[PDB]
Amino acid sequence: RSVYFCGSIRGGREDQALYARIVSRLRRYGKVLTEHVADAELEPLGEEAAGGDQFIHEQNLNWLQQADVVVAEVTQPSLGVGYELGRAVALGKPILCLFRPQSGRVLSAMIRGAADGSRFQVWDYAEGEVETMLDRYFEAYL
Amino acid sequence: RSVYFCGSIRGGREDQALYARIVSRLRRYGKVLTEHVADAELEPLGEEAAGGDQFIHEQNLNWLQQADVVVAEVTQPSLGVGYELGRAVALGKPILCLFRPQSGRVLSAMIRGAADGSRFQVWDYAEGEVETMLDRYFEAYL
Ligand SMILES: O=P(O)(O)OC[C@H]1O[C@@H](n2cnc3c(-c4ccc5ccccc5c4)ncnc32)[C@H](O)[C@@H]1O
Ligand SMILES: O=P(O)(O)OC[C@H]1O[C@@H](n2cnc3c(-c4ccc5ccccc5c4)ncnc32)[C@H](O)[C@@H]1O
Repeated sequence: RSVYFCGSIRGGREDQALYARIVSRLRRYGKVLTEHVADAELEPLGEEAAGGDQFIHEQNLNWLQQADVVVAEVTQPSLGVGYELGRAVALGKPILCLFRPQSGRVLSAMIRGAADGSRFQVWDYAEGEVETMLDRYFEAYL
Repeated sequence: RSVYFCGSIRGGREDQALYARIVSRLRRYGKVLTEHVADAELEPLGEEAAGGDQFIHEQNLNWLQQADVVVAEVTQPSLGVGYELGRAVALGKPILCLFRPQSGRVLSAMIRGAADGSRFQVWDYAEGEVETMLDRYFEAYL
């Protein structure tokens, strides 16, 4: 029922439209707890949220614990995304990472190297394929 | 005795000289398990290590478990650094994050928000202060 979606925010918003596409597809497979990550309206570098980073942190950890599945778009380097994956691994959550090699980047060894091909999966994709990728995973997931 | 140092690699090498300064100072407080992170010679985007990301991942997790203290320079956004901090938090390691506001960046809410001011600390510093910062922490640490 519950999906935790991770994507870069203060690591930068370059991929925001992709996060929106990902979140949209995910809604047919479950409740997306993190949907705000995909919001085009959200741009930071303000410093707001009025509850502070502490509130953000605690609220997210609560959602991460509820999550049946964790999905991360790992193309844009982000401390927050890495942290969430680290916490998720320790919680024993099934995890799907999606990476775009077409970005010219090489994915982090700690992310790529964390993959077992089962409970932690990393999929390389081309931008137009992302729905199919999500479809494969979640159909298989049953 | 044992310090795990985290710094960006595939997130980018901009701060490499700082990592070297940090690692150098840390050696008087203990064995630095991760010292290679500070190496100027290390530049990636190759894709090497010949043992693969899996080997890198497992070797680092072994070191992280041995570590008495985790120190991270969090100024440059990195998935790997975030991941290491996430794993370290779950292992209950004391943690010191160092951040430079002079970089113009705003630090990740998940990192800043993870801080309790005791077992997880985040210190803002100016580049010339980093030795003093490390000194404060480790003297206090006894
Ligand atoms: O910011 P990053 O790139 O280090 O990490 C992004 C990841 O960490 C989580 N995260 C990071 N910043 C978040 C925020 C956030 C950040 C900055 C803000 C600034 C102004 C107003 C609201 C804000 C909310 N809200 C919710 N989750 C967040 C999030 O789930 C995402 O997956
Ligand atoms: O690469 P990032 O920025 O996502 O994460 C950097 C963090 O994650 C760890 N880490 C990341 N890449 C690492 C490597 C590594 C990466 C790429 C390489 C390429 C060619 C040859 C050797 C390599 C070694 N070795 C050891 N630790 C690494 C490291 O401890 C550091 O703190």
